[PDB]
Amino acid sequence: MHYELSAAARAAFLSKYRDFPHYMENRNFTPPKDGGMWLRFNYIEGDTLYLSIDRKCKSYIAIVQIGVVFPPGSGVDEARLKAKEIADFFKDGKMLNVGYIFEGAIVHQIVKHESGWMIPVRFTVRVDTKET
Amino acid sequence: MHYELSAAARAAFLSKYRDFPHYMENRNFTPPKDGGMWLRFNYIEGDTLYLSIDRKCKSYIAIVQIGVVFPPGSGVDEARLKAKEIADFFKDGKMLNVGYIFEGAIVHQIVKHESGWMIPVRFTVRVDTKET
Amino acid sequence: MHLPNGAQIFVETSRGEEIEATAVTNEKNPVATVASKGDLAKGDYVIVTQSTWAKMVSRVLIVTDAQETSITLAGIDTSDTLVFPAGGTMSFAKITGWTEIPCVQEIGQDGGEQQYYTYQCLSDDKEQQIPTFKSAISLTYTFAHEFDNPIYQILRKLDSSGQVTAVRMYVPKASEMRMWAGILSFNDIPSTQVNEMETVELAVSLKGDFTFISSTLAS
Amino acid sequence: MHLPNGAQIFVETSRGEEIEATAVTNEKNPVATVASKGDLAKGDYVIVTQSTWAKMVSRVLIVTDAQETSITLAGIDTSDTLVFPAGGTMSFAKITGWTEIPCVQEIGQDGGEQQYYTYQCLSDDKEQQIPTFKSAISLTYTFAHEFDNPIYQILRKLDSSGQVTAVRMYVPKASEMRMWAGILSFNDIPSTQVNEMETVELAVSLKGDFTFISSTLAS
Amino acid sequence: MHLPNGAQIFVETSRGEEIEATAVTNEKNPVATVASKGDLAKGDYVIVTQSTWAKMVSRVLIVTDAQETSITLAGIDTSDTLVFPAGGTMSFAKITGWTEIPCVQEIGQDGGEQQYYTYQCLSDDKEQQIPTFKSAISLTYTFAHEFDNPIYQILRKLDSSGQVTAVRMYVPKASEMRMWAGILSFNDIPSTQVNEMETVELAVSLKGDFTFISSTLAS
Amino acid sequence: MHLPNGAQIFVETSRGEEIEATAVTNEKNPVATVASKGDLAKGDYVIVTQSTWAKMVSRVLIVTDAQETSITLAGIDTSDTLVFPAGGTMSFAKITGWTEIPCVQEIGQDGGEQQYYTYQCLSDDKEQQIPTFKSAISLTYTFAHEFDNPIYQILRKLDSSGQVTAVRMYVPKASEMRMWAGILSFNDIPSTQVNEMETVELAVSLKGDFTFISSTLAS
Amino acid sequence: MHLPNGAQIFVETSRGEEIEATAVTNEKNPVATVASKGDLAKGDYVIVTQSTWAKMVSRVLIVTDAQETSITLAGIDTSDTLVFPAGGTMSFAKITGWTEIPCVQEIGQDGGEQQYYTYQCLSDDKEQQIPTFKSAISLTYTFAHEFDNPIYQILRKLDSSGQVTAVRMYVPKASEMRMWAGILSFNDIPSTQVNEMETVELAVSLKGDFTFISSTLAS
Amino acid sequence: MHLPNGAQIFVETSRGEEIEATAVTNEKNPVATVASKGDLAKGDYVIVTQSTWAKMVSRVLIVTDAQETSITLAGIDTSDTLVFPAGGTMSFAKITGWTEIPCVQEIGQDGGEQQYYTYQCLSDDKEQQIPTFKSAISLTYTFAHEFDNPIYQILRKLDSSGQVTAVRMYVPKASEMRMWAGILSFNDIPSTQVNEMETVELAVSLKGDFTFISSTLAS
Repeated sequence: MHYELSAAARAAFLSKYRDFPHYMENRNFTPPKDGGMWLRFNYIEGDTLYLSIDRKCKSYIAIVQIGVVFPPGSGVDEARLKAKEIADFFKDGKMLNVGYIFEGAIVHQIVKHESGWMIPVRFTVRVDTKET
Repeated sequence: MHYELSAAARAAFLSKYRDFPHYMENRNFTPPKDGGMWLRFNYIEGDTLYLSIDRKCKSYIAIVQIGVVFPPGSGVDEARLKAKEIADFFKDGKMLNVGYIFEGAIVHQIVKHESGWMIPVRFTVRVDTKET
Repeated sequence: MHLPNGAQIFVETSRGEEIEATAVTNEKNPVATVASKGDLAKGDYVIVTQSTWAKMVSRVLIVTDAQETSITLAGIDTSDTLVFPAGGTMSFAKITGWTEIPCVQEIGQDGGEQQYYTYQCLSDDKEQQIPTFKSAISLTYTFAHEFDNPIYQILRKLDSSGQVTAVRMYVPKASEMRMWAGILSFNDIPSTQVNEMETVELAVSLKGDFTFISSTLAS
Repeated sequence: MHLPNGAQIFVETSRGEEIEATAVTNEKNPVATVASKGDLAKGDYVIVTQSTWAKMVSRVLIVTDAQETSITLAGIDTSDTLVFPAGGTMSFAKITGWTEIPCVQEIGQDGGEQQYYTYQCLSDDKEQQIPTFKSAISLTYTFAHEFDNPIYQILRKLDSSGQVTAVRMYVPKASEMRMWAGILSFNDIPSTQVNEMETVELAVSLKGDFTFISSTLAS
Repeated sequence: MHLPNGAQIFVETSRGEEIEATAVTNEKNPVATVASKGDLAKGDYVIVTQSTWAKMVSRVLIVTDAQETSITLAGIDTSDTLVFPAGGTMSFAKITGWTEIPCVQEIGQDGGEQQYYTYQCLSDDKEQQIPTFKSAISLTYTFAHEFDNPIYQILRKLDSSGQVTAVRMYVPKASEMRMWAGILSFNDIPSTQVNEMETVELAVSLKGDFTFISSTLAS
Repeated sequence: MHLPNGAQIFVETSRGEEIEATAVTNEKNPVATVASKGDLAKGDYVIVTQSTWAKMVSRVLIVTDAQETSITLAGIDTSDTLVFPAGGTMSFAKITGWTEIPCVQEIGQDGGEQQYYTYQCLSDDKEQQIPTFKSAISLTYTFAHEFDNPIYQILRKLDSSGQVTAVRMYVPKASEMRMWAGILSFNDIPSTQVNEMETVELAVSLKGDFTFISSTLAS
Repeated sequence: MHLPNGAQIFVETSRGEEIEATAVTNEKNPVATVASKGDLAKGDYVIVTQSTWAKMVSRVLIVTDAQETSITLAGIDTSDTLVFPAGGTMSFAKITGWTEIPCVQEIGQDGGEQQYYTYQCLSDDKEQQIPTFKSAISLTYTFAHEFDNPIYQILRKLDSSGQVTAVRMYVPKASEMRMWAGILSFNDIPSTQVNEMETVELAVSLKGDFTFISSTLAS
Repeated sequence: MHLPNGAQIFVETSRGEEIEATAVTNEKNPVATVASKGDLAKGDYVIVTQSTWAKMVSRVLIVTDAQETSITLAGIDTSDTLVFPAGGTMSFAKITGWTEIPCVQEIGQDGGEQQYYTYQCLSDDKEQQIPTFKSAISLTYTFAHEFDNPIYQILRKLDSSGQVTAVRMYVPKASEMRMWAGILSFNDIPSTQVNEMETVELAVSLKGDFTFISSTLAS
């Protein structure tokens, strides 16, 4: 049960940010011509844990990273406000339709470049499956 | 008993995926012209453990990695479905004809390239031999 | 040389009617002259409740051959004669069904270390000891906590009653089947912690001895 | 298979008027022939103060159906007859409000390990034991220290009085609600250290048994 | 949710003349009908030396309102009547000055774990316990060693005399002020080691209870 | 300077007919005037069951020279006369076959630390002690668990009987062969864990002393 | 093989009118002829006050069958006829009330040590003794101390009167039922010590011999 | 060198008809002349009731050879003739039944301390004493308490009758067989304590001296 987890994360993300410009994995996407900010979506696989001794009940861990990129020379205020909104939306313990958020609302340090900066927002999701 | 283990893994893999395009170690193989996905097969040697004090009963560990490669700009849905099928087929505890699966159905993070991506599926096999 | 991965644990839920055996002969596979076959069949587990033979009491056995008046059991050796005097009566019941514990996290046990008696004689100088009795055996099981799982009421009833219940274990790699009986003890206080699942503790003591049979013999 | 993250702890602050029940019948969901409904309603927690039934004493129960003369409670099983003789009287009070402890750092408990009695007989050689009573249960809570938090006076009064108070716990992931009653103990000596917040210790013992009900049944 | 960084420790150096109070009424903020104000003022710490009320003995209090015949103290609650019978006399002294310990390395304490009495009844099976007294409290302070620091003679005199002395603690982050009194113990043997400063040990026991007041109330 | 890798452990399975020796002389390699050679041959292990010489009891020896009336044994020194008085009778049996334990995981032992008696005299100041007896020796073996291995019944019979059985050990690097006899103890409770093979425990005590002989002398 | 945990102790508070039986025969289950059926019913405890037969004086009985003129009792065997001469009349009372002793800490008994009469004769050398009568039986009870139980006036009046009183006790584990009678001696001096359960002691005597019946037969 | 573990204790419940022997000679293995063969068979225990010889009164014997007019017994040595005058007649009984004492916790014995007669004479200085007769032998048994065993009425009738009864006990380890006889004293007052095995005590006397035979000879 790892495809449905990514499907659920995508469903939630489009449920919140359908209209905002965004990038999705392995799809041709061009940045906005106006130079404004756009969202970035990535899915990082974790590890699957065998919990019991009969190797039946398992667990799946995954990491979802959302990054905001904003043009150079335009401050870091609105980017931090957007990151705060992103963190507030993905509250800890939120129940998805396939799983739930194990750990949410984490903001990391800014990565700098001469063409565009980025503030990465990262959280994790978990699902539990019993095999019969 | 390390050649027969790889032979058994190959026998199982061809038993399941004889017709799908696939690559085998040290054999000339060209990717499909249509740009579709193809399978990748690798055998990683582990370590041999001397278990007793008379250095007679031993053990062999090995790692088998299967990777799926899919063209850029074509999504990550069908690739994840194929990886799920791969993981489901190689269930934990499956008894091969020379050994058995020590640890199976593990999916790792995607590696990205400008020509083609890859989702690696990895598991391990084990065999026990008594020397007389 | 096998590996205990994939093991399963089953516990008895309901036994059957008492069956009396007039006499049993002593060989590799004992055969009992039962009054009537009753509901016995091929590959059905039975447990003895009382017998003259002190050693073979509360031992879980498996039937091998079923006839109208003769029944065959496997898992206990009666080749010796002095420890198994001829003419001992036997009585047993039949286990109807089994229920399976949910996926089990850890398995552990304590006790069984053999004791010794040390004596020093004035005639000699070196000190020597002899073997003695063994300590009691207690088995501990830990599994995930579920509030509405149907086995909780059964476990509570078994704990309150205090009767002897049979437990079964299956090891696919070794193709074996362990059998024993004991007094059940159930703990229903979840161990709450952070970032890990809470579990409950189940403990069962021992009244008899372990019996090992081949998996293919059962079915 | 659930996870105890997000748990909350509530403690009773004030009970209500005593209510007497003439008799109660014994089934899956007991119903009591109360003289008058009074202030009882749907989904209100009650605690028993004294009854002839020794097992069901100081147990926190939840009402299910309310009528003028009949009241329905859920959380205790009375299917058995010998342990719950017919005709036992019952008395309980109603909890008015609840207060919530501030955010809690760690949760821990001690005791509950079952005891055994080991006897050795001269007739046999192997040594066997039987289960016995269980040790006492003590629950320990640790939370942040605040000097002017209003619950401090309530905790001091509860500690000084020595009365029995009900405690509630809610687990969102399991959709459960644990209930128990015990004697409160409060420690108000902050643990000063370096570069970490100082906390205070709260401990509560146990007088009855845990009761598990579904969250949706409460409301 | 505060942090104990920046804490300071003060110890009393000299008290004042004894003051007698005829009677005190019991409310949230008790007021005492003193014969004469004397040298009392706003925000001056006082310590009681003896009173009929056993609970309120050797407790460090802070004055709130000063009048010619009436004095107001804050830090102790006297809402209850049975534990604080009306008509109890009261006597206290005034602390003149305070002296400050040099920068303190570590702070620690031991004791205070509540004790329990476990009783097993033959009628029931489960074992239950009740709370009992608490162990003694000892506070340990460790600070840098200085040979000519003026407080050493004061500490030696306080240790030799054996009298009760008040100690004060200030936590800037929590805006609080802890107060207690106890018997001082001084150790003057430096702990010599390599590549780290040698320190001395100071320990103070407890005779009363902790009192917590707001920092802004003091001044 | 050798290394114990590649060691093997053998245990006796069946002895032979009792053989009586009238008298034996005491030298480097003792020779016994046996009534008849019987089935003795070159390089066959023998164990003594009873003799007047208390020191040489239950010691595993190896034959060196075989004749019709004289037999030669190696492994025990009888140069001294006072500890081995002339004229002592001797009796021994012959080990028929050996069986080998499957591959063994760990080897361990406990006991053997020499004891001391400490006495203090009023005349002197320093305290001195003298050597005393040594503690008992117990050898512990751990090997893989197999349900149908043929040696299990033999081990069970040896445990039940309680007789003395000889054990042999071979070290290829040192070209040695250790010999001893003791009482066998067998444990048949597998130690189930995760991701590692389950094993069983075998323990043997000591009744005599170790004997070391060269490997080439055996064959 | 039964653990005495969970037992309860009962004592009567009132007796009914006296009932006189004309005659009774001696057998395994004695049956007596009564003038009237009376208020006797199934499963009622019976105490006798005086009869021609000395052995069954002050003995507690259970009824087995109820009839207008014939009553059946169980608990005493009258198979022997030389010690139980025929033509005897019975006079028994009627137990009407039952009261429960409160929380009991520990129980104990004294006596039962049979002394032996020793005789020495010049004819033989070895000294020989013979058994004699047994010592008296003293039984002690210590239960929880709480004045509010209305049973203490019953104990006071029982002690002051000195009349023969029976004690009822039931063992859930063994499903037995233990009857005896004696003279009550209640002591009302509490044993007070710091940090421990305050309790009082009770002592009783014995009038006859222990009588044992099955719990299932009683009810 | 034998461990007493695993032994069993037996007591008879009935004796057969009396058999009178006309004459018996004195030797290592005494042989007696009997009028009729009777029901005696090989490997039967024999108890005597009265005879001219005082030493072998109330002595337990084993038969060795069976014949119409001659019987052979083992267990007593009659090599001496001065203490065993010829021309004696034997009168012995026949043991018909054997019963087993239930689960026994511990066993003990009292007596056997030989006192010495001390005499002082003016002629010599050193004080000298002489041996005298030994004290009586008291033996105590404590076994598991469970009323359902039908052996207690046997003990009651044995105690009431007071007739001489023998006790059978067998030691598997040493392969010995221990005979003695005495007077039974059974106590039916259970020792009840919390969380421990309830048991009763049994006491016996001795009529003669301990008699020892080999287990293999008996059967």
